[PDB]
Amino acid sequence: SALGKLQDVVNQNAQALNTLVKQLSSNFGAISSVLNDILSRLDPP
Amino acid sequence: FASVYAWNRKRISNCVADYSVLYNSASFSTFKCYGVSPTKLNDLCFTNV
Repeated sequence: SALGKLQDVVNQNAQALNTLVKQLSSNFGAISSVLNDILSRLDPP
Repeated sequence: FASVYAWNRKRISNCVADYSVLYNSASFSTFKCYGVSPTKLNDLCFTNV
C-alpha cells in the first residue's frame, strides 16, 4: 500500500484485441472499407 | 460544345438528380459508369456534381 507480471498479461491481451478491432477499417485494396458502401453502389458481378 | 483542350465544366448542386429520365432513355452510344452502377444512382446522395 510490484504486480507488473500480472499487468503484462492484461496489457498484451488488450493490445491484441485492439489490433483485431482496428483492422476492420483497412481496404486491403478495395474501394471502401465498409461493406454496405460496396453493396449500395455496386451490382453483384 | 467546347473543344477537347478547353472543355467546359458545369457544377451541379441543390437538386434531386433523376437519372431515371436518363437511364431508361435509349438515345446515347456509350453509358459507362466506374465505381457505381447506373441503376443504383437514385438511392445515393452526392456532395457535388
